[PDB]
Amino acid sequence: STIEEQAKTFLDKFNHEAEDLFYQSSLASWNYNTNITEENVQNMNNAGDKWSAFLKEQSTLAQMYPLQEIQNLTVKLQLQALQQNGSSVLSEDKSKRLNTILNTMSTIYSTGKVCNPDNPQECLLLEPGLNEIMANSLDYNERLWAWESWRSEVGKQLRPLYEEYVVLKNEMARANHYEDYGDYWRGDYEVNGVDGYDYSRGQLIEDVEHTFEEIKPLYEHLHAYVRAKLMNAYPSYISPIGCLPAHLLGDMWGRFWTNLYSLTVPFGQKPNIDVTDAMVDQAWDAQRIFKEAEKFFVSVGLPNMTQGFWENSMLTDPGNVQKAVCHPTAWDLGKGDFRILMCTKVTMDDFLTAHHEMGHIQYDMAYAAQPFLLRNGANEGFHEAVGEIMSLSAATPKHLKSIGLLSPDFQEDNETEINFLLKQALTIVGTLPFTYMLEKWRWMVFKGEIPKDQWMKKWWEMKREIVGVVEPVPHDETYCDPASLFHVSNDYSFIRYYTRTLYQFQFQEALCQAAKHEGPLHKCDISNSTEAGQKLFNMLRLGKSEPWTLALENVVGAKNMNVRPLLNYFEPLFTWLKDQNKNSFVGWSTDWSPYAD
Amino acid sequence: TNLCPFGEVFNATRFASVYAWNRKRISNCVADYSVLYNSASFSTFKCYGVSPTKLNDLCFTNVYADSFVIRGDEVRQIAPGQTGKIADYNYKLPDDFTGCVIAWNSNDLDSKVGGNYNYLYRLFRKSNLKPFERDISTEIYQAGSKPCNGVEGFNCHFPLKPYGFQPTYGVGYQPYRVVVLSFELLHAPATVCG
Ligand SMILES: *[C@@H]1O[C@H](CO)[C@@H](O[C@@H]2O[C@H](CO)[C@@H](O[C@@H]3O[C@H](CO[C@H]4O[C@H](CO)[C@@H](O)[C@H](O)[C@@H]4O[C@@H]4O[C@H](CO)[C@@H](O)[C@H](O)[C@H]4NC(C)=O)[C@@H](O)[C@H](O[C@H]4O[C@H](CO)[C@@H](O[C@@H]5O[C@H](CO)[C@@H](O[C@@H]6O[C@H](CO)[C@H](O)[C@H](O)[C@H]6O)[C@H](O)[C@H]5NC(C)=O)[C@H](O)[C@@H]4O[C@@H]4O[C@H](CO)[C@@H](O[C@@H]5O[C@H](CO)[C@H](O)[C@H](O)[C@H]5O)[C@H](O)[C@H]4NC(C)=O)[C@@H]3O)[C@H](O)[C@H]2NC(C)=O)[C@H](O)[C@H]1NC(C)=O
Ligand SMILES: *[C@@H]1O[C@H](CO)[C@@H](O[C@@H]2O[C@H](CO)[C@@H](O[C@@H]3O[C@H](CO[C@H]4O[C@H](CO)[C@@H](O[C@@H]5O[C@H](CO)[C@@H](O[C@@H]6O[C@H](CO)[C@H](O)[C@H](O)[C@H]6O)[C@H](O)[C@H]5NC(C)=O)[C@H](O)[C@@H]4O)[C@@H](O)[C@H](O[C@H]4O[C@H](CO)[C@@H](O[C@@H]5O[C@H](CO)[C@@H](O[C@@H]6O[C@H](CO)[C@H](O)[C@H](O)[C@H]6O)[C@H](O)[C@H]5NC(C)=O)[C@H](O)[C@@H]4O[C@@H]4O[C@H](CO)[C@@H](O)[C@H](O)[C@H]4NC(C)=O)[C@@H]3O)[C@H](O)[C@H]2NC(C)=O)[C@H](O)[C@H]1NC(C)=O
Ligand SMILES: *[C@@H]1O[C@H](CO)[C@@H](O[C@@H]2O[C@H](CO)[C@@H](O[C@@H]3O[C@H](CO[C@H]4O[C@H](CO)[C@@H](O)[C@H](O)[C@@H]4O)[C@@H](O)[C@H](O[C@H]4O[C@H](CO)[C@@H](O)[C@H](O)[C@@H]4O)[C@@H]3O)[C@H](O)[C@H]2NC(C)=O)[C@H](O)[C@H]1NC(C)=O
Ligand SMILES: *[C@@H]1O[C@H](CO)[C@@H](O[C@@H]2O[C@H](CO)[C@@H](O[C@@H]3O[C@H](CO)[C@@H](O)[C@H](O)[C@@H]3O)[C@H](O)[C@H]2NC(C)=O)[C@H](O)[C@H]1NC(C)=O
Ligand SMILES: *[C@@H]1O[C@H](CO)[C@@H](O[C@@H]2O[C@H](CO)[C@@H](O[C@@H]3O[C@H](CO)[C@@H](O)[C@H](O)[C@@H]3O)[C@H](O)[C@H]2NC(C)=O)[C@H](O)[C@H]1NC(C)=O
Ligand SMILES: *[C@@H]1O[C@H](CO)[C@@H](O[C@@H]2O[C@H](CO)[C@@H](O)[C@H](O)[C@H]2NC(C)=O)[C@H](O)[C@H]1NC(C)=O
Ligand SMILES: *[C@@H]1O[C@H](CO)[C@@H](O)[C@H](O)[C@H]1NC(C)=O
Ligand SMILES: [Cl-]
Ligand SMILES: [Zn+2]
Repeated sequence: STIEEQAKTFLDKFNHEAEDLFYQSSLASWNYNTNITEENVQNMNNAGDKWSAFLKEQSTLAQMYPLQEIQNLTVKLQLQALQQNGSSVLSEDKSKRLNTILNTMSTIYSTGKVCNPDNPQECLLLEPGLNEIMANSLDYNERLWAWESWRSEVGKQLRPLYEEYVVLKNEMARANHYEDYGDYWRGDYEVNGVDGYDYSRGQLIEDVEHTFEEIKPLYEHLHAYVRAKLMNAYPSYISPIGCLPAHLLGDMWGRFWTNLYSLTVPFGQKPNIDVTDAMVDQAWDAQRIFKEAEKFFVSVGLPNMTQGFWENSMLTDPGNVQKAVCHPTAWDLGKGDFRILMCTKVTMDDFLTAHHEMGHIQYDMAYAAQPFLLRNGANEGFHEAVGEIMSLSAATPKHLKSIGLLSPDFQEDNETEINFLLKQALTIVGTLPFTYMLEKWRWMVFKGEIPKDQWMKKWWEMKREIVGVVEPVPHDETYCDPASLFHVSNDYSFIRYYTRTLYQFQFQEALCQAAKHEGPLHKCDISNSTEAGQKLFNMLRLGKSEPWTLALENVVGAKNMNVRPLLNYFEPLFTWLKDQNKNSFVGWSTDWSPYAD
Repeated sequence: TNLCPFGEVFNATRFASVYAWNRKRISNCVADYSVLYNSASFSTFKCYGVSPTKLNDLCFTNVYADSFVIRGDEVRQIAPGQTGKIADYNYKLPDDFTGCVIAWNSNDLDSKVGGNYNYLYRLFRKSNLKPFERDISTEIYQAGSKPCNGVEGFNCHFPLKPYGFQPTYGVGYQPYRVVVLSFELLHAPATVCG
C-alpha cells in the first residue's frame, strides 16, 4: 500500500534472487581460481555477465521506488545501494569510451614491458622483473634505471588516457549529484539520518588531515633515521638535510619502506623470531596451521570453522596436474558457504596469513545473519583491519610460546623489540604519508584545483613537501607518475589504506584493554579473553546495517578515527628514534634535488 | 492386524514442496510409535499436546502424516506460535497443537551439484495462513495498486521461489525433510491403535 511497504517486498524478492545468482557466480569463480582450465574461464565469464545483467535490471526496478517516501533507514539505505546506475548516467558512446579507457590503462599496466634496447628481444615486465629490482637491488644505477624507465615508457602512455578518465569520471559524478569523482569516493564514509552518528564527505578530509599532523612528529623522526642509514650506504647520493630519492625506497613507488630494513636494522647481530623451523621440527602441515587458527578464534568465544569449510576449502597447492591462483583469499559464497583458498607452506608467514584470512571468514560468518546487501564491513576500511589485528596477536612471542612453537628459552631482548618495531614502522608509518599525498592529489585533481599543465609540477611539489621524497630525474607534463601505480590506473580509492591503518590500532587498543593486557601494546595477545571476543563480535555481527561511526563506537568507545593508539603502538620505537636522531637534522628541505647540483 | 505404513511416508523417494505440502491418512492398522522415536536418526522429534510415551497406549479414529522439504533455518518455524515465510505462508501449525514434528537432514537425498530447483516455497501472500490451510495458487502477487495482468514486473511478483539446494550449502540453508503427525478423534470407529 505505501511505497515503504512495496520496497520491503521488492527487497525480499531481491534478497532471494541475488543470494542465488551471487552463489552460482561465486561457485564459477571458485572453480576457475582452483582449477585454471579454458572451460572454467568460459563458465566464470558467463556467470559474471548474468550477474551484471541481473543487477542492471534490478537497478532500473529499484529506481522506481522514490527514496523520499521511505522513513525506514535500513530499507532506504538498501534501496540506495541498488539505485546507483554508475556508468549509465552518461551517453551510450560516452559510457563505451569510459569503459574503453578504463580497459586500456588496466591492460597497459598489466602488459607494459620495458626493453633494454641493447637486446630488443629481452624486456622486463613490472611483475616480476621490475618489482624484483626495486625490492632486491642495492645498485643505485639499476634501481634508477628501473624506476625511470617504468615511468618513461609505461607512465607516459597512461598520461593521455588519465586525462580523459578524469574528465569522464567527473561528469559521471556530477550526474550522481557529487561535486567531483573524489567526493563520490568519499561517499563511502558518509552517514546521514542517524543523529549523533552522521558523517559528511567533507568531514573525512578534515579528519584525515588532523590525524596526519599528529603522525608528522613520529614520521619525521622515522624519515630522518632512514635518511641517516641510507646516507651511510650511498654516501655521495643523499643529502643530510634533503629528501630521500624516490628510487631508493624499497619498492617501485616507495608505497612501503619494508624492504629498506636490510639497510636500516638497528641490531644486526640479534637474530629474528621465525618459528618456521619449529613447525617443520614438530611435523606441522597446512591442516595443523588452520586448526591452530581455529583454536585462536574459539578461545576468544567465537564459532568453530564450519564442517563445509573443512571439506570445500583448498588450503594447499593442488599437486602438479591442475593449476590454481595462489593468492590467499577468504570466500563467502552465501548460503552458509565459507572457504579459504591458500596454497599453504609450512612457514611462519603462511601461519600468520591463516589468521588474517580466517578473521575475514569470522567477520563473514558474523554478518551472514544480515540481509544480502548489508553483508559487508561497516566501511571500505573495516574488513581489512579485522583480519590484520588477528595476525598482530598471533605474531607475539607470548602467543607463540603458549602454542608451543616458540621455545620458552626465548628471552625478550628489547633489541629484538626495536628490530621488530622498526620493521613494522617501515611498513605502517612509512605508508601513511604516501597514502595521504596520493589521495590528496587525486581529490584535488578531480576538484579542479590542479590544471593539466601542473599535474606533475604539483605531484612532485607534494611528494617533497608532504612525503619528503624527491624525484631523481626532472619529470615534465608528458609523464604520469601517479598512474604508474596499480590503484591509480585501475580506478581504486586509496584512502581505505589510511583509514583502516588507524582503525586496526584503535581496535587492538580497545580489545587489549578488554583482554586486561598489561605492558607494551605491541606484545599484546588477545587469546582466551572471551570478553574481548564479545567486544569485537558486537561490531562484527553488525555488517553494513548500522553506521561505521556506531560500529566503531561499539568496540573502541569512539565515533571517530584516532591516531592515539597507532602512536601508542610505536611509542617505544619513537623514544628510541628520538635518542638516535640526537646528532642528526630531523626534517627536510624541499629545494634539494639529486639531479640539480 | 497389520502395521501402519510409516515407511511409505518417511522413506518416500521424493518429498513434497512445503507450499503444496503432502498429507497422508493412516488408517485400520497398529501404529508402533517407539519404532519412530527410538531411532536417533532424526535431527528433530517433538510432540505437542500429548506425550510420545503414552502414544502406544491410545487409539484414534485416524492419523495424518504431513510431509515436505524446507531449509534447516526454517525447521524452528514448524512449531506452534512461530512466525516467518513458512509458518506465515506455507505450513501453519495451530498455536495450540496436538501431534508431532519429525525432521531430518536430507542433504544426501535432495541437493544436487548445480542446485536442485524441484523444491519451492511461497515468498509472498496477501494473508497469513490458518492452521493446516494449504495454498497452491500461482496467481501473481500484486504488491502495488497497479493491476498485474498475469505478468511479472514492478510490484508484480511470482509468489513461488525455489530452494537452490546445493550439497556445498551450510546446514541452515540445506534440505530438511519434515513429517508432521496429526491425531484425529471423531464420533466414529477407532481405526488406528498400538
Ligand atoms: C525496517 O525494516 C526492517 C526490514 O523489514 C525491519 O526489520 C525486520 O523486523 C522483523 C521484526 O519481526 C524481523 O523479523 C524477525 O527476525 C528475527 C531474526 O531472524 C533471522 O535469524 C534467525 C537466526 O537467528 C534465522 O533463523 C531467520 O531465518 C532470520 O534470518 C535472516 O535474518 C535477517 C535479519 O533479521 C533478515 O534480514 C533475513 O531476511 C533473514 N533470512 C530470511 C531468508 O528471511 C526472528 O528471530 C524473528 O522471529 C520471531 O518469531 C520467532 C518464532 O518463530 C521468535 O523466536 C524466538 O527467538 C529467540 C531468540 O531470538 C528464542 O530464544 C532463545 O532461543 C534459543 C534457540 O534458538 C535457545 O532456546 C535459548 O535458550 C532461547 O532463549 C525464543 O525461544 C524463540 N521463540 C520460540 C518460542 O522458539 C522470535 O523471537 C521472533 O518473535 C517476535 O516476532 C515479532 C514479530 O512477528 C516481534 O513482535 C513485534 O513485531 C512488530 C511488527 O510486527 C513490531 O516490530 C514490535 O516492535 C515487535 O515487538 C517480537 O519482538 C519478536 N520477538 C523478539 C524477542 O524479538 C522475526 O522473524 C526482521 O528479521 C527484521 N530484519 C532485519 C534486517 O533485521 C525493521 O524493524 C524496520 N525498522 C524499524 C526501526 O522498525
Ligand atoms: C577441472 O576442470 C575440468 C574442466 O571443467 C574438469 O573436467 C571436466 O569438467 C566437466 C564439467 O565442466 C565434467 O563434466 C562434463 O560436463 C557435462 C556437462 O554438465 C555440466 O555442465 C553444464 C554446463 O556446461 C551444466 O549445465 C546444465 O545444467 C542443467 C541443470 O540446470 C542440466 O540439467 C539436468 O540434466 C540431468 C541429466 O544430465 C537431469 O535431467 C536433471 O534433472 C537436469 O536438471 C543439464 O544437463 C546441464 N547441461 C548439460 C549440457 O549437461 C551441468 O549442470 C553440469 O554442471 C556433464 O554432464 C558430464 O559429466 C559426466 O561425467 C561424470 C563422471 O566424471 C558422471 O558422474 C559423476 O561422477 C561424480 C564422481 O566423480 C559424481 O560426484 C558425486 O556424486 C554424488 C551423488 O551421486 C554426490 O553429489 C557427491 O557430492 C559427488 O561428488 C557425480 O554426481 C556424477 N554425476 C551426476 C550427474 O550425478 C556424470 O554423471 C556424467 O556422465 C554420466 O554418467 C552416468 C553414470 O555415472 C551415465 O549414466 C550418464 O549417461 C552420463 N551422462 C553424460 C551426459 O555423460 C561431463 O563429463 C567432466 O566430468 C570433468 N572431467 C572429469 C575427468 O571428470 C575437471 O574435473 C576439474 N578438476 C577438478 C579437480 O576440479
Ligand atoms: C541503470 O543501468 C542499467 C544498465 O544496463 C540500465 O538497465 C537497462 O535499462 C533499459 C532501459 O533504459 C532496460 O531496457 C528494457 O527494459 C524493458 C522493461 O520494461 C518494458 O515493459 C514496460 C511495461 O511493463 C514498458 O513500460 C517499457 O517501456 C518496456 O517495454 C524490457 O522490455 C527489456 O529488458 C529485458 O532485458 C533482457 C533482454 O535484453 C531480458 O532478459 C529481460 O527479461 C528484460 O525483459 C529492455 O531491455 C533494460 O532492461 C535494463 N537492463 C537490463 C539488463 O535489464 C538502467 O536503465 C539504468 N537505469 C535507468 C533508470 O535507466
Ligand atoms: C569447536 O572448535 C574446536 C577447535 O578449537 C574443535 O574442538 C577440538 O576438537 C579436537 C578433536 O581432535 C580436540 O582434540 C583433542 O586434543 C587432545 C589434546 O589437547 C587430545 O588428547 C585428544 O585426543 C583430541 O585430539 C580438542 O580438544 C577440541 N577442543 C575443544 C576445546 O573442544 C572442534 O572442531 C569444534 N567442535 C564443534 C562441536 O564444532
Ligand atoms: C588459553 O587457554 C588454554 C586452556 O586453558 C591454555 O592451554 C594450556 O596451555 C598450557 C601450556 O601453555 C598447557 O600446560 C601443559 O600442562 C601439562 C599437564 O598439566 C604439562 O605436562 C605441560 O608441560 C604444560 O604445562 C595446558 O595443558 C593447556 N590446556 C589446555 C586445556 O589446552 C592456553 O595456554 C591459553 N593461551 C593463552 C595465550 O592464554
Ligand atoms: C526405511 O525405513 C526404515 C524404518 O524407518 C529405516 O530403518 C533404519 O535402518 C537403519 C539400518 O539400515 C538403522 O540404523 C535404523 O535404526 C533404522 N531406523 C528405524 C526407524 O528403524 C530405513 O533405513 C529406511 N530406508 C532408507 C533408505 O531411508
Ligand atoms: C633496552 O636495551 C638496552 C640494550 O643495550 C639495555 O641497556 C636497556 O636496559 C634495555 N631496557 C630499557 C627499558 O631501556
Ligand atoms: Cl612516482
Ligand atoms: Zn585481507
